[PDB]
Amino acid sequence: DQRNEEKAQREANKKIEKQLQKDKQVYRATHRLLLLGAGESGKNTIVKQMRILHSGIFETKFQVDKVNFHMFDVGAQRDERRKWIQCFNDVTAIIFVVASSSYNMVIREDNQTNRLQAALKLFDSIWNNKWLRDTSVILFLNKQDLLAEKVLAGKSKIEDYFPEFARYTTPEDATPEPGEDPRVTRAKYFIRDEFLRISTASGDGRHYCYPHFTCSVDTENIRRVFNDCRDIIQRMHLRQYELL
Amino acid sequence: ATVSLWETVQKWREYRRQCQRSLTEDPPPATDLFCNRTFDEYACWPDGEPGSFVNVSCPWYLPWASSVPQGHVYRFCTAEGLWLQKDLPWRDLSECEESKRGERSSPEEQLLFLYIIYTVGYALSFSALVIASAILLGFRHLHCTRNYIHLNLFASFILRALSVFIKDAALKWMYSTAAQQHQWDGLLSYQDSLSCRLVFLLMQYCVAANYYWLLVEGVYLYTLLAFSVFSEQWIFRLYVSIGWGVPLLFVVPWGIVKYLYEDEGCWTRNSNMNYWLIIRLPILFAIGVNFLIFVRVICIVVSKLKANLMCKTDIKCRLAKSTLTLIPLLGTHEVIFAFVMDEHARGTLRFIKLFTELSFTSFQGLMVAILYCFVNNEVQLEFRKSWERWRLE
Amino acid sequence: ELDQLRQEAEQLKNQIRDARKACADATLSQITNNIDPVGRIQMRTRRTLRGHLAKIYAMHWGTDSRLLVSASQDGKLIIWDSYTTNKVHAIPLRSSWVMTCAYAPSGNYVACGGLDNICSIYNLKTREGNVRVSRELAGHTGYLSCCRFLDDNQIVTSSGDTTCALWDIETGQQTTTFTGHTGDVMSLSLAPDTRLFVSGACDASAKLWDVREGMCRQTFTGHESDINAICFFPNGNAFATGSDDATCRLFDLRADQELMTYSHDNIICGITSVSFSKSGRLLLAGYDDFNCNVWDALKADRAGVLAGHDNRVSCLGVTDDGMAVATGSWDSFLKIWN
Amino acid sequence: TASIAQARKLVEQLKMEANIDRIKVSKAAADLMAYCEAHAKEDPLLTPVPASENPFR
Ligand SMILES: N#Cc1ccc(COc2cccc(C3CCN(Cc4nc5ccc(C(=O)O)cc5n4C[C@@H]4CCO4)CC3)n2)c(F)c1
Repeated sequence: DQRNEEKAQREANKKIEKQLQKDKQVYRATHRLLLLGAGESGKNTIVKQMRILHSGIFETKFQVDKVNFHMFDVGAQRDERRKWIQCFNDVTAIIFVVASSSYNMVIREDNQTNRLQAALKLFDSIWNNKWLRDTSVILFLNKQDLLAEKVLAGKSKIEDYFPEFARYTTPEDATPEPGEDPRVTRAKYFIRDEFLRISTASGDGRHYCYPHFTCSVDTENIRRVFNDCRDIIQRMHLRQYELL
Repeated sequence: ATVSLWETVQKWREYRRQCQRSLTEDPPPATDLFCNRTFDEYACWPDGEPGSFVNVSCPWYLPWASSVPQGHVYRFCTAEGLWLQKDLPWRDLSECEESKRGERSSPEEQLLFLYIIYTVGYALSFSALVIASAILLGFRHLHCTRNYIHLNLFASFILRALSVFIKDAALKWMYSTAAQQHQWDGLLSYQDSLSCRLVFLLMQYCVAANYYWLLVEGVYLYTLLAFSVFSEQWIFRLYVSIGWGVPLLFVVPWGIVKYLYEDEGCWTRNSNMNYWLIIRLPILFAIGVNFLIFVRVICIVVSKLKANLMCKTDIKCRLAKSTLTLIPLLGTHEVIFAFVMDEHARGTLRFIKLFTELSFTSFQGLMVAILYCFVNNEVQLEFRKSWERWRLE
Repeated sequence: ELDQLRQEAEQLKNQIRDARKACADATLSQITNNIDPVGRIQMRTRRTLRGHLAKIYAMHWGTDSRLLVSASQDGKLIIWDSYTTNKVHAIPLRSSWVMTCAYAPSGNYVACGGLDNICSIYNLKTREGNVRVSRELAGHTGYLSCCRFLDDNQIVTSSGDTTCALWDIETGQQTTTFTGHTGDVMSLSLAPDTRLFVSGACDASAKLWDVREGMCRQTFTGHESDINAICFFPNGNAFATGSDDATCRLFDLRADQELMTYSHDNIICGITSVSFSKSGRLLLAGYDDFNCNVWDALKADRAGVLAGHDNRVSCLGVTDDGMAVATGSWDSFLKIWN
Repeated sequence: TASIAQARKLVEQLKMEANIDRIKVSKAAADLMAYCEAHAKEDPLLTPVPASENPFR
């Protein structure tokens, strides 16, 4: 009886601890990703492509070359992302989506707030958060094809919404894709460098930023996430051996 | 430089063999009242006439036999049928002496200095590595798969140093570098004894295990940086097997082929056949694979460094530091030492060539312990953590 | 007119301010100057309960004071036997973002909750006694932060929608909703008589709620940031808070004002969980610096530190009989102190 | 508009907070200690319980 009790518990225990081992061979081989972006940023369109190819919380699961990915989207009404952003200190990367064409547009007339400046304000708070000082951010400048339409003299929006743009010249290391006008390149790399200014100053060797000129319809967005997650893990191991 | 007391003793061995055969099968002299022939550890005196000098050619095992091919050594047997007792009977060996050593430090006085240096190096490596193993096993937070591999590498280094200690202490050659004729019989009966062979075999195995654990370090780091996912238990056991029991696949066959076709000696490279291949080939294979892994890892590091926006010369300051601290973990000096080694040398030359590389590679355990435990910023912060808990009290 | 009603509320705040100030004659510290100090208390980690993969936020001692439940970010519930250290049940969860757990006072039920906004009611004593969920309470529209059973059929849940609630589990629909908080509610504590309960929210204020009436009976302020934890004194006439400003404060229901302050200059991290002792002499608080401090409730002194955790301490509980104290942390280990 | 009702409910809630029975803080402190002295002996963690009684030894 009481002898059998410990024999009942240790057998009950041995069932508990074996299964916890099998669940430890899945949590370690899984890369968890958090999506932080505005509602009108194409983030939902990006989620749709990543899921079909393979109410406070939303999940999805896609495998890229036998590598497990688990992506979480958090629809939040409160301006304070805090008190639920702490739960993502152990994610492998944060995929930050920004609508690049959304310059000169305001957020439902709410404070006539520019949607691009709102994205920069959101990015700065997440990039300078104490709980996410080791998590890297995969930045997606999404609405590129819509950005090209306005830049080529649409309504003469010369980005005069962003004044320093008149003092901008495209850097020589910028890689222009064929079929792209030189005026588009002046706009794209201005918007990207607006974000890279935030990431460069705050933290080094703890967490990086990987900008991309994606599009909502692009199928390479899955591949950009995979390549960036590979580089994030590699940079972590090289730091473990103090090789970086 | 090419010959020392080693080959003098090995020549005296075969000389003793020839004279033992001669004594056993030389025909007895027809005349009686002879003078018994004998071998007195120095010369090989045949049966001689009574009251007459005995003319014996100077033996051919002495290193200085080149200068005296006409020399002889003398014993006078008496008319009563016995040699001339001085007070070994009277022998005048002045005609075959050795010339003066003109301020030359022979290979023995150099091998002694090399022995001192690499014994000191293994002592420091042993001490630093036992301390580092104590540190890595004490703090429970420092328990990773990479730290288990580091512990196994530390154990391989410690075992190699201990095996070298046991080898050197078992045959106290540190003092016998000036051994006279009467000491060469023990020096030769120890060499062909089983204890010497087993000690040498154990040292060989520890050497191979250390090389294969450096290889396992390289392979594990490569699998991490190759973004490869495998069942870690089923891979940690595989790496343990590769590091410890794969040298058994080419050390016990070498031992068997050196036990079945070797009559004399402490299992040094053979005179005619090529049996050292069973040992040296897989060592070279491991060193080559690990050098390829080193190349791949430094390529990954340079790709990462070039990815960042990094200054021209800060890049090299960090590139040099990453490479320098990566040499002890993989052992990439053992491609230079493997190229500057003569694989066909024997005897004193081979001993000197091994001892210089030992003199330099002794401190590798110390460097590994310092770099991957003592200056490890994780270990330092664990020290700070455990010494702030007494500041609570 | 908003200007008229806001000006009335501004004046009506002043009257309540003077109302509390009127009752203040002698500070708790001045009266507790004569009582004997507790002295240095040393506790040791007797048992250490391992098995969780990811970090832990919650734990709740049983009524028998021997069992307990642990919720972790790896999507697992795990029940413990703090005496023999053996596990009992390992219940996988649906959402892998769980922020709270609870244990029924009868010992029959455990409940979790988190970013899924759903309160899950698990029956322990069943034919299988397993993943079969008894009730999935939904309707909060915000991350649920804390749940504590009034009974086998009533459970109070606090969510990030700035509103607490009382849930009739059989019906499954919230019988009473407690509104008035402007920020996310983080923790709640049941009174011993279970007729009242208190909640601290992100608006740096605590509120006393009548479970039957449904009105905010009292409202306590004073903390300079979010209140992360809250618990009642054993008598039911007081309660203590834990905030992000690295301060713990003791309030009084009957006096309607703050009584004691539990702060130290060398503390900079915010409190994550608090609890009281059997006699209420000891107030234990779990901080972010990986160490749970022990406070003398009457004298505000610090008499002990439970410094044994590798990562952030997230949860904290003292047994009903007062025998043991459990601590959970982000290192995924539970440590029983005594 | 509609914020009149919200500000109205704030005033009502604030009024019930003003009119309640509030005792002196002195009696509040005095009757808080009395609970501790009454249960000081029963407290297991306050007074070190003998190892013979501990179930966690
Ligand atoms: N007969 C005899 C004899 C003759 C002279 C003396 C004393 O004077 C001299 C002179 C020169 C060198 C030496 C020492 C130098 C070396 N050690 C021992 C020793 N370490 C070895 C490590 C690797 C290998 C290898 O091939 O990989 C092989 C190794 N060996 C030689 C054999 C193998 C086991 O021992 C033996 C002696 N000592 C005497 F002690 C014995």
